[PDB]
Amino acid sequence: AYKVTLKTPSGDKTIECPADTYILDAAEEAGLDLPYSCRAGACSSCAGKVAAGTVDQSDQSFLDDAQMGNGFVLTCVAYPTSDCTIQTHQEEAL
Ligand code: FES
Repeated sequence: AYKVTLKTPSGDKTIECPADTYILDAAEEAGLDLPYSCRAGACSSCAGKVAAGTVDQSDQSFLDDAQMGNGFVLTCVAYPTSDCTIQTHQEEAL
């Protein structure tokens, strides 16, 4: 699996996520407690910010082009495509 380093307000936690699993789902399977609501890619509750590595969030609808270009990600609909580092709890930085 890809190693996903979640940089959270309570420290960095690196977890495993296969290519076919959403970031948010892997984090909750690993025991993290990340923000979410709709789980459909249509809000900002689950927003993270990619510091390194790549994700595929092609089904997302809520972020604009500039936000995605700055690394923002909806973790509920994002698959990893490499080992990656994602700051969590980023909704208020949008
Ligand atoms: S929880 Fe709404 S987009 Fe992820």
